Amino acid sequence: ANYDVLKLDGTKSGSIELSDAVFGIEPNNSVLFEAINLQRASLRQGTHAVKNRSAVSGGGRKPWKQKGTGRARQGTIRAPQWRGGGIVFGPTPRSYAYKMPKKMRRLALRSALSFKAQENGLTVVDAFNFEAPKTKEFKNVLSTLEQPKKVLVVTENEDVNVELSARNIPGVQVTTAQGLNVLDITNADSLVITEAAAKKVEEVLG
Amino acid sequence: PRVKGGTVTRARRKKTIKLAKGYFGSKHTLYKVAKQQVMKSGQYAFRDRRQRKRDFRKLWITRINAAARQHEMSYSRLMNGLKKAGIDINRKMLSEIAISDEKAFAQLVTKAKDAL
Amino acid sequence: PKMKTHRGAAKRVKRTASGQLKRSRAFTSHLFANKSTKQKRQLRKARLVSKSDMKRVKQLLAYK
Amino acid sequence: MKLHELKPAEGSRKERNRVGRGVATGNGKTSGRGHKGQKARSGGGVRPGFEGGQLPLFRRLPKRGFTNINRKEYAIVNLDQLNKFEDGTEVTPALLVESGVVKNEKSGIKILGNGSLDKKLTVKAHKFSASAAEAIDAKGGAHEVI
RNA sequence: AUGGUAGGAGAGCGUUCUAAGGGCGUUGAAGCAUGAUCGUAAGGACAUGUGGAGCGCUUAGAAGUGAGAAUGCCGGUGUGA
RNA sequence: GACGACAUUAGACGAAUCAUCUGGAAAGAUGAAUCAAAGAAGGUAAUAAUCCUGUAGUCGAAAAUGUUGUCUCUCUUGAGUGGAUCCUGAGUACGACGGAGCACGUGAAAUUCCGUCGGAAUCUGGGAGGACCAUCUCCUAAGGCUAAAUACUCUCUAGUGACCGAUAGUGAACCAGUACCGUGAGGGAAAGGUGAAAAGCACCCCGGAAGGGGAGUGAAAUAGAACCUGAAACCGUGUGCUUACAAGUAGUCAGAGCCCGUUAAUGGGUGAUGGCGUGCCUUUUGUAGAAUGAACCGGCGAGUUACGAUUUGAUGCAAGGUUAAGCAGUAAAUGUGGAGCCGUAGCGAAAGCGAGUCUGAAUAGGGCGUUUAGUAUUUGGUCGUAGACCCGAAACCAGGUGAU
Repeated sequence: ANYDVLKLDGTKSGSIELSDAVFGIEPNNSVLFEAINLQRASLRQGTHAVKNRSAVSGGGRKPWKQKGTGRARQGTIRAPQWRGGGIVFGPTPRSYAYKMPKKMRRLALRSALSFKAQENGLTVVDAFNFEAPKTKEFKNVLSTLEQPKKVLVVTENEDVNVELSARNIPGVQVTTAQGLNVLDITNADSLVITEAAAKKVEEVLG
Repeated sequence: PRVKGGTVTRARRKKTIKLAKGYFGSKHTLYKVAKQQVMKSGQYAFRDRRQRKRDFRKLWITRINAAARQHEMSYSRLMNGLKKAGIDINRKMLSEIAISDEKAFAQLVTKAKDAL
Repeated sequence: PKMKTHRGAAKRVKRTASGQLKRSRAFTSHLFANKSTKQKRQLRKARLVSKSDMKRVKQLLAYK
Repeated sequence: MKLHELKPAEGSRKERNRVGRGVATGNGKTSGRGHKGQKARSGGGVRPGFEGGQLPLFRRLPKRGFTNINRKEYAIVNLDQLNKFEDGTEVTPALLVESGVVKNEKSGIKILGNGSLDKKLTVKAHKFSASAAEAIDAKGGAHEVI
């Protein structure tokens, strides 16, 4: 429940105490799957439609008479077995989102965090000091802390300079303590947090 | 996402066509008539795996009858006396002994005779 | 849409505690002079909807 | 977890039955419907409760009653629900709501006598049953009809 | 000890994407169409052609998902002198 | 009004990288790099977050002026008591008779129409409010009016996305409401697809078409106008290996001649003989037709939700239930959200009573209950409403076109 706060040169600046109610639970794989599935379905727009037999152009009249003379009996040239169309049960524009109870959602966020802290995937630094955006600077920082390819960095509220700095190293994503979702915590290979951020997420999840 | 039916229909039909090879006329070319024939030929072969055992037993018994009648015996008295003697060898084996080794067949014809 | 309650059945039936439907008795309400007095008072006790009928009429009173 | 090793809980998902896709599914040609008649047809079948012309069950039974449009219903609290309080505490309707024993005080609060009280307190509500007031005053304590 | 057009709870595949991971690929990589493998499957990893720049595998989710007939419709083709 | 920013809108300029080796080239393997508000995607004989470009920055012009904090004129500091007398709205409130709209089937009717009636009141005012008189709210109805926030998008316009990916959002991303059909209203197709570069066979040789040669920009013309390539099947057609006394659901189970082996090991076969022999199919007590319907390929051809109900995983999480809308957020997650919405108690037609209650004038029996488990729940088979598995009537109605 103690974690080393490093400096940006990566040496050491102290230790810190983080709750086991947040960062140290046994992670719940069912709630985690359920929340990942939920977020993936809230992202899709269901913007797909086809034309059914009453909305295909034309085709009002019966094409030959009912007792024909040697032909199958047909009713319009836009019936589904005709090549002009009329689709039977196609896609309809709809929404795919759904909800799930509030503190199942907090249980998922805890399982994601406590899985990060159990694979030694959690790095807490003290503050980022970026006074102008430089990706090259941030790249050297992520090299001094031995970070993998995919990394989520969590500030406290809004550093526009570390946002603009880290913004297109591929594999790096930058979030606020309030903007933590299960999908990018699970997607990252390691988590870097500032000092002020980890107290905030310990105080809204505990 | 539309899925269009591509390539899977043709694989499934083409292997039935390849099963029908050597068949007369439009049974080796056209899917529906070749399919009905391949169904029927699976059914036939299922039946004939069982009829084959009856056919070969029948042929062995006919050969044994011919072999036994050259020693003035029926098949039926021979098989009875062979049973009473205790001899337990097949009809496949008995028919092959009568073809190959005539002397040995005469030998066990004598054991079938005096056990009666 | 919400499914609609069959309003004619909801005037005639009442839901018990477990799940049943207590019901009113037919053959009441008219000519009793052809009846004995025993059958007059034994048509007064209420009864339940039978289970073969519940199979058929379950969805009609779902909101009751 | 990892996003490449996702796994649902066991027994929590199932594939749906797809009808009319060939013979070996067991739901192949007639698709579960049987052969002819009204229930084989599309959009077919008879509306619920209909029995073919024999008089339906909800026409052969009489209508009884009326519904009183302004009837009173009270939030019920029983005696074994009052033992979460401390002795001498004076329970009131707003305290019963705030403590979460009563969610929704409908037309008032009636105290009923089901459990055993086993405390001593003073209560204030709209209605009491007979047994409730007996068990409240019997332990020491007072009831007051707000 | 272990059949059922109607029955329940089953393990799976073609299209798509996430949501990923990991690959085959402009000394070539396809896919697709001709090849000995896998097979009850549905469905994929090494000789001709193709080109000549596009696909697989794994796990999970979503279905314009889901291909012998309907005197079916036709881009349609072609037969039967 | 100088009214103090329309947008700072036309817009346009305006990042920063890269070279080497093996097939045309690298954008495969080596070695490097990018400068801050861009560093973000995406289109170019080879896949440049650093060629076209945006994104960031720049200045920004017509009708523009955010449109304001003095904004000329100019405001309206309200002069408090009573209601005592006057005014407070006319064929009218006001109702009968036929009808309509109100959830409500016209009625016992609180709003509208036709026809007829008529006919009030004033400070002791009168008058009005889902049958009448006293209390409550209203008006000073009919006499009258007029506000914004409040609806909605052909395609307008520009800018964007598990989407249409072209039997397609479209009938039509090609010559499309065109060929064509019909007197007319009207009906209504097929056909889409270099570029590596026409470099499109100069040149040259035998018959008009078409060939055979060379030739070529040809990294490759069986890549020749069918450069979207380009496949299959039906059908072909010319070669061949084996195969010719008969009665046929054409196969299957029992074997002389000829072969020879991949993505490799009773491999791979090929083609001759005696026995035995009835469909996707459908519909049937029963069919294989003398019952139905049928060559090959395919768009390409038969299970959503508004949204409910009920029965079969995980939990806030179990004395327990919040969120629906809304708001803030990237069309997400999420956060917040009590003017707000199931269970913990049942019984009675109901008043009501309550671990009981109804019945009974009984507190009696007997019915229905009690003697713990649910949902903020959310999410995997069957029903309901939709028009609901698909295709198919004869016909009804409405609006039109037709006496060539």
